[PDB]
Amino acid sequence: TTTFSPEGRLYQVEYALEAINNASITIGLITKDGVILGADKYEKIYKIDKHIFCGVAGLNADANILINQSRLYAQRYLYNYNEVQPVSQLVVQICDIKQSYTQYGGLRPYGVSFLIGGYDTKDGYQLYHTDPSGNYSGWFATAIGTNNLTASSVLKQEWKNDMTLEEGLLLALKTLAKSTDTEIPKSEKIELAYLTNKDGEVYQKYLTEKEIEELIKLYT
Amino acid sequence: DTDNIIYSPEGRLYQVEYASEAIKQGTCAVAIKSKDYVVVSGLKKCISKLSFPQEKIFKIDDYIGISMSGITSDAKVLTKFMQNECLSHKFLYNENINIESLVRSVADKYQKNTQKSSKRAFGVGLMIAAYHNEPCIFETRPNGSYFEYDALSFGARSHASKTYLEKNLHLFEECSLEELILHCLKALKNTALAVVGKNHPWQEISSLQLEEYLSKVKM
Amino acid sequence: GCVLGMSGSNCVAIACDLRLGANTFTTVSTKFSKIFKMNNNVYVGLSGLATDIQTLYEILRYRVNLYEVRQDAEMDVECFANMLSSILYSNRFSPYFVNPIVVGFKYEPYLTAYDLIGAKCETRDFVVNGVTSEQLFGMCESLYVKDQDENGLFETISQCLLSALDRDCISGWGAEVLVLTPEKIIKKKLK
Amino acid sequence: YDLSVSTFSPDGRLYQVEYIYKSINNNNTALCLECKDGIICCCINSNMIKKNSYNRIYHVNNNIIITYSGFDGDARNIIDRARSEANTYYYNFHTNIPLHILVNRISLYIHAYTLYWHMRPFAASIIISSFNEKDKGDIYCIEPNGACYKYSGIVIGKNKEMFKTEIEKKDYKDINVRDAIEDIYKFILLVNFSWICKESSYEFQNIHEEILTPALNKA
Amino acid sequence: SFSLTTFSPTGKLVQIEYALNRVSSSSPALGIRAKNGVIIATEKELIEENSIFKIQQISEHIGIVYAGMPGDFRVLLKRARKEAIRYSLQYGSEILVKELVKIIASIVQEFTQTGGVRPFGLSLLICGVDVYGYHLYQIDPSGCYFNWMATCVGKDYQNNMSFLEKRYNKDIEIEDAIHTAILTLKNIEIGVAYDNKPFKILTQNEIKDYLI
Amino acid sequence: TTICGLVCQNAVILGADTRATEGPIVADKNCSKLHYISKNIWCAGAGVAGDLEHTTLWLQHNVELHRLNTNTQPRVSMCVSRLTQELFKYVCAIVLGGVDVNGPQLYGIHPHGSSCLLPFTALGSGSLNAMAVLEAKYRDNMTIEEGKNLVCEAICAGIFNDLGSGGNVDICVITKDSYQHIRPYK
Amino acid sequence: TTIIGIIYDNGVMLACDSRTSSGTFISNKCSRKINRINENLYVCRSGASAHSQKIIEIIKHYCVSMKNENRKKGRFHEGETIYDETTYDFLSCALIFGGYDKIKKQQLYAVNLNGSIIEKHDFAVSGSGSIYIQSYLQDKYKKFMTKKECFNLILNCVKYAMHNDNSSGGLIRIVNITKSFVEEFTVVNTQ
Amino acid sequence: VNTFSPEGRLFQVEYALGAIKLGSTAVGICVNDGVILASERRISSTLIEKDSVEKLLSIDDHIGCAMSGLMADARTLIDYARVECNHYKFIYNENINIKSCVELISELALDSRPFGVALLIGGVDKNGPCLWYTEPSGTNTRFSAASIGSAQEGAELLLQENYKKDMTFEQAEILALTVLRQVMEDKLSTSNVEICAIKKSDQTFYKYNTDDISRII
Amino acid sequence: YDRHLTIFSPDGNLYQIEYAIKAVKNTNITSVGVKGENCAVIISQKKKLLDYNNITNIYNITDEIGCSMVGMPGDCLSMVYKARSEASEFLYSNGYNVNAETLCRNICDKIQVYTQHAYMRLHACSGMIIGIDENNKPELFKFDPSGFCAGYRACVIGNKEQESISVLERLLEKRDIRNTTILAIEALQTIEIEVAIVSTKNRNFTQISEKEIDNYLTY
Ligand SMILES: */C(=C\S(C)(=O)=O)[C@H](Cc1c[nH]c2ccccc12)NC(=O)[C@H](CC(C)C)NC(=O)[C@H](Cc1c[nH]c2ccccc12)NC(=O)CN1CCOCC1
Repeated sequence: TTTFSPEGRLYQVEYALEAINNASITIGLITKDGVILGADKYEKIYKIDKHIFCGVAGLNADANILINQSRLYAQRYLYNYNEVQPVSQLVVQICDIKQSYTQYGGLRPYGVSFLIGGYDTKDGYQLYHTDPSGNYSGWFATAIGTNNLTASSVLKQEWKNDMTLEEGLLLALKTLAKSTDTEIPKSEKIELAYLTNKDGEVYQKYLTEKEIEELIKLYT
Repeated sequence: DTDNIIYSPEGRLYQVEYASEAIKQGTCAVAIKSKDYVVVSGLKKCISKLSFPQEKIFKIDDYIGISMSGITSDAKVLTKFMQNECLSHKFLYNENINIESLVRSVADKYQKNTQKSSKRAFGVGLMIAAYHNEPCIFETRPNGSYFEYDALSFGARSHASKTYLEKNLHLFEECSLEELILHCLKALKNTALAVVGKNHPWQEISSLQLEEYLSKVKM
Repeated sequence: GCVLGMSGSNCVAIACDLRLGANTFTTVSTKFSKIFKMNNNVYVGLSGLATDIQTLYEILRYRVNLYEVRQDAEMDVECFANMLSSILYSNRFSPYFVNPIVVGFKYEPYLTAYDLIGAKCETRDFVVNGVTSEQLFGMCESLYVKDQDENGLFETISQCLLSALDRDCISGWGAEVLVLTPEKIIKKKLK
Repeated sequence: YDLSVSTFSPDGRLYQVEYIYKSINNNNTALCLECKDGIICCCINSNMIKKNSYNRIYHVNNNIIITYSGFDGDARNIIDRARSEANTYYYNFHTNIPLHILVNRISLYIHAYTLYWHMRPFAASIIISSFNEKDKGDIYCIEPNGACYKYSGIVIGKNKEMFKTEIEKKDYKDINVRDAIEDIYKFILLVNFSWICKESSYEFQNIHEEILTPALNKA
Repeated sequence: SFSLTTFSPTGKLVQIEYALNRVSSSSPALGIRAKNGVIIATEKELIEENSIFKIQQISEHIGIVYAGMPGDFRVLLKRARKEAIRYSLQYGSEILVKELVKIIASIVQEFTQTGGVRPFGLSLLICGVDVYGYHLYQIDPSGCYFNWMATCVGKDYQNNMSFLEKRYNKDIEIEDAIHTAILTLKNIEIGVAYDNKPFKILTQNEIKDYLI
Repeated sequence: TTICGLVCQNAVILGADTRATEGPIVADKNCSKLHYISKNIWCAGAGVAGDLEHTTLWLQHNVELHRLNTNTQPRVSMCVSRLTQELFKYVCAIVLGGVDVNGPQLYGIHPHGSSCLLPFTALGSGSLNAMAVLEAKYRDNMTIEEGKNLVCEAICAGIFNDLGSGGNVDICVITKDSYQHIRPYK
Repeated sequence: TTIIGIIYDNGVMLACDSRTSSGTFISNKCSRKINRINENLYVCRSGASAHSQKIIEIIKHYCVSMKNENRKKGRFHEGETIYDETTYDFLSCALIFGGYDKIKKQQLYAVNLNGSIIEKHDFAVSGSGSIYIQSYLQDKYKKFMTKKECFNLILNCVKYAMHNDNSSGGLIRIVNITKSFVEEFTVVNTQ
Repeated sequence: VNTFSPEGRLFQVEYALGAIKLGSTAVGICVNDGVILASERRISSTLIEKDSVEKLLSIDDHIGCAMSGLMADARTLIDYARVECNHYKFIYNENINIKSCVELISELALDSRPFGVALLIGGVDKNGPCLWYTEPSGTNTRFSAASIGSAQEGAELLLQENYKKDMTFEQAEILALTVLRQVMEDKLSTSNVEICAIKKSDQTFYKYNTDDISRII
Repeated sequence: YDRHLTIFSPDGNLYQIEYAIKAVKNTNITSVGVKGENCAVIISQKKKLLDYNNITNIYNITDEIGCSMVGMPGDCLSMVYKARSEASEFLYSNGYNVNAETLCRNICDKIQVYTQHAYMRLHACSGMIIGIDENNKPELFKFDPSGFCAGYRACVIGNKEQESISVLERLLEKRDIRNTTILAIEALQTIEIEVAIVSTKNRNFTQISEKEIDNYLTY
């Protein structure tokens, strides 16, 4: 709502950003198979469609609205073109909303900063991130939430364009786990998931997750 | 404080009171009521050597004409409204508008502006001068109040005209229009003057014949 | 418009004509396919005017996907069907005609047939909306046996089609028969 | 706190409502008396400019009467509200409005504006009354922010409390048939006396000026 | 209009935090989720209290308790019920408890964001039944609905939040869970969705049935 | 569509036909013209099926929801006001039988929305054929068993006698304490 | 069908027969064409049953709103005029206003299809069966009659109207709106 | 916004005065044979396309209106004025009398934020050229000769120094070129001015070709 | 600031609600409404030229229902008119007269919406509500400017409240019209007046007769 800063900045959006950096960390990775997205959490990862899923940070209670809106947009686009929505357009939709709120309104801006990733065929597997500001950028890897730079810069210092899902997910977990603790995330709350083509098949109680819990046998 | 949507602990509204602190900057205009005639003079302030001074007088209908003295924009809006309303009147009823119905209507508009918070009070006060049968002079304070008058003067140094009004009965010499107009030009003292009553409706003798009439105060 | 829905012991079968002819029944198209899959256990077979068919199946595509994503459970047929009845009823004019057929496990088989206003019949057995429906109820009322293997039920529903199509001018070429079991789906073309 | 028509004070008083009582406390008196043979509302407006006319009293029907005190504009507008109300009721119910229901209607009207944060409450208390042989005289006074109350005669305006010593002789005030006026003219030590009595034919009427003479010439 | 709540320099919404403080300052209720049922209870002289229970029937299945402002509970309960009905008209079946919890969460969301309104003053418990299983969701004033095997909402529940676990030890049967609820809660109200879908409040006589 | 219902010595007893029809060919072997608006009040509509499923849905939920919103059992006449007001806004007759603080009330509701309380009622094609046998044998305060056999008799007559009516019957005894439905009276 | 009303020595005496013939076949015989808009005033009605009943409920709640908004019972003339202005706004019914008022102890308004006239020193008759009785009753008329005497005129005029008008009903209901308090009357039948 | 000052002047609109002082100057002179209309063209940056930006415009075919203050608010008022003063002629040929076009623009200018601009509308409609300055305040006034921009602060006197009604529009052109060349830093050229004219006969609005102004100087 | 508007405290507790309750609690018009065995009494003190004959707090909103009201008077006449509107809409929609609590859903919710919505001020009025229920048990409810359908076998409102709860308890140990009404009129004496029972006609709600005021007061 609030006007520009005398230096040239926005108070409100800086505040909501301050809010989303305090959220528990979410992360993202791209490989050949499909995007895999981590979590510090209760699902804290939701599907937009089959081909698209988003992994959120921020005041998630207000994110609930952008998940609902998101789904309305994707289904509306399918409604209008008989084609499931390309990820990039969906991100354009949500960021069109967010910019609708930061500018005119008198309503406070959304407190949510969330990832979104998915496979439009036209452009291969996609990954994106959003801000209350309404700025979105594509990515190969991300680590939004607390220790954004601290968890990013490990991958940034240790990452490559292609990996197996089976090897890549662990490399999500090196950041994701060593940051909190070496074992804690798979000792405690956690939620990695991916799109092979559709759903996030890995489950924290799933035996596949034992490999995550087994990263340490590899790690030490 | 600082909005007309609330009263002062005194019990006064300030915003509407500020409207007179607007009107005092405006140039004086004066009016006289002969038993069958009304004469209304203005004073056209000249912003430059090359400006032609604005006309305070207007002409809302056949026998109705007005002389707003406040901020010009509100004044023109009241004129466009009063004219559109008289024409709506005739267009409905094949009949001339009642003068007092009009005054009551425009005054309703003032109050509608001075009550609502979002709309500012007018910075102008009309001095209507007309008749549907017998001559009249109404004044509208920048609020819902309006008063009928025998003689009225208002704006800048109207104070001279006000104190002077006591020196003559409004109709101490009503019977002749020239007596009337000479009372008008005395009471007020290019500059404007206008006449309305009986046979001739509203009229603005701003002709050079008026220029001739000017010397008559000193003739 | 010609659609069928036989039921079976451990199966349901649905079928149709594949012609979408125009005025004076000239066959403008022979590959038109009214049957659709709203879900692995849920199908709809539309009939009547084809415009209203694509618009209707389109809106279902919308609202069902929307509900399945909004609520994790794959939608139960009673929900899709009662909601369907709710959908048509909002306006008669929207479909100048349409005669939906809803079919699928729920693993008790569920076969229901709406009217175009949304009048609905939740049948325990076969139901047959379509321009050739009288021939359909006619053959299938007597040909039907309570429970059969998917192939005998297949030849059965196929005999109702093979019978009806040869009595109606508007009946199509082919047959998008679609026997199914909870774990499997078997579509076929019959001539 | 005092800055809102709506926000309550820490002690639950509404200062912004409370100021309207000041407005009305300073503004011109407008006694309405009741005889045991009628009702006589009156006004003493205290506003050469015309002196001949400035009536405060006005009716909603030829029988019901209104009088006020406070800002002229707001009250004139409420009089418009009452005219439209009496006439609405006459369009629906083919009869003249009982005074009671009209009084409650204006209670709601005046009450509404208090609740709105932008909206400014009216600044004018309103007497409304009627008298018939069967419809016995009653004088409802409406203080702004609701609570209209029936009365045997209430003085309102600037000096009302010092007149209440006179109105409190309401035994003597009820004693009168048509001479309560003559009592009032000394009692008070522009003006608008009126009529709703049997001689009035119960229809409202400005008191006749040659009937006004006996009062003024009485002392 | 104007969202009366706005962000802190510190990033928090202070207002909703206030409402959180009011709920914390307001009256207790329990929820416990038996393997084969769910029980919700609360600590509830002229006043005929029999008309007044924090417990409320949203459907034959779903029942709820708020902690905060009772009129706020009234309006939320009203919109909620009207949603269970709006759904049961939109489709042929009873609402899933998770879906109703989501719609209540959105309704709570809007006022927390939408202009001119004070945010809701109360928490919610929502025991229920569905084809999935016997459910219990607490709804936060923020819009943060959350699953619980058990929960607490009202005053002095910091110490009291940690008595509820013991029923899951070996008391998953309803009749034994009852003690977990009342003894943890140690007037009163209890609504229980049992092995049957319909739920019903236990009378004070049946409250004495477990008082022995 | 016959639909016949009749008051007994303490409970309304409704009974109705079970066979939908498209006009020429039958389009159903069975249908539900005995919808359950509440435990001690039901409706038995006759007319277009579509409009019937509609207004009975909207009615059932207006009544169940309103019952949740207030203490009182949704006494029978409120359903009649809601329904008749809905039809008045604008094609489906109804016959509703419920039991309450008053008597076992029964109402009949015309397509234009007109309402009437009735001792016994029928609607549809079979109505005539049901008014014939129903009226002849009726007596106020019958033993409910007399309702049990009679209403089935008048229904069977209003079945056999119309081309537009046929199939199996179902009947229910709406006691105030409880409905007592049976799916096939036949 | 028939609705009638004659004022006795003091109060009104309204009457009607119930039949509610439906499509030239009797449907809801022994209904109640006469109404309690209030105890002070009763309102006979005839025309379409649906439009009448809805209008009846509507004027009812206006009558009660007026009833409590001013604690005096609403004058029946106002009930008449509100029904006037209401039915003016297509809707269709004809009807009869009788009742007691302290303002005017006994009157009898009569609303046409749209606009309403009175008959203070007369009688009001309407419906298909009216036309038989307009002439018969307007002969037997005299203003002096007490209820014991005018009860006969009402009763008989109903009987003749019912004799030779097919729509006209069987059982008939009458109300003796006494000038004083309660005015009740019980259903009765002859032929 | 419209919170009246205790002094009695409207606050807002009186704050909005200064916006015209930001204006680069222009001098409109009604004359017996037309309306001359000069303005600074030296406003230009070196690299903006040369002389590709006009202060002076054309509301209608026979109206030309130099603008003060913010370029944007002026572009808007000219937009709506073009629309309206065209819409006036919707079937009947006569274009709006200048006084009433300007009366429109002002009567709108009265009532967001008050406009930061002042206009100097001119044209021939009645037998005689018109020259109407519109103050941001909505006050509307017909000068015989007048100037706008902050340079009009002292340059106005120069008009008083020379303005006789009796001039060939060419004489008037010399005059306005005098007064406006005086306030410029650059020696005047066609890049320093964007002069326009409406003749008493031709009545047509016409920006001068640069060759012309280069010729007179 | 939080106090100037209907918003939460830093402590999490609403302000302006407490202030509206101070409006009621400093209104100083105490009123005792006690249920009677198969009946129910509602009494209030009826508190110049003013008419006691006019004054009352008790008011019926249908035949079966009557609600004493206390607080800001304009809000009271408004909440009563709202109440009557409410019963008329329920009757019109459903054909049943509202049970007293059913009228309290409307009273309490309409009174509530003010609380969230910051603009329109919180309700300044409160009072009992009495009526025979569909259940033959008489029903006595209450409401607060903060939403509350309440519920009582006995209640008090105004300047006195829980001060007289313990006082009421003494009648509660002794709690027919004789037996119950004396409890009420005494409860005014315990801590003219106007008494109102639903049990005159057992379903119809009417204020008890003026002639029969004294006999209980003198017994
Ligand atoms: C009574 C017949 S009658 C002549 O006595 O009034 C039945 C009442 C009925 C039938 N089914 C139910 C279910 C619940 C309650 C009541 C019920 N109604 C009819 O027989 C309708 C005849 C109308 C013209 C009076 N029949 C129908 O409306 C058709 C029903 C239908 C068509 N296809 C189906 C498949 C499965 C189940 C049912 C059906 N449908 C139509 O008439 C089509 N209309 C066209 C215009 O209105 C909306 C749709």
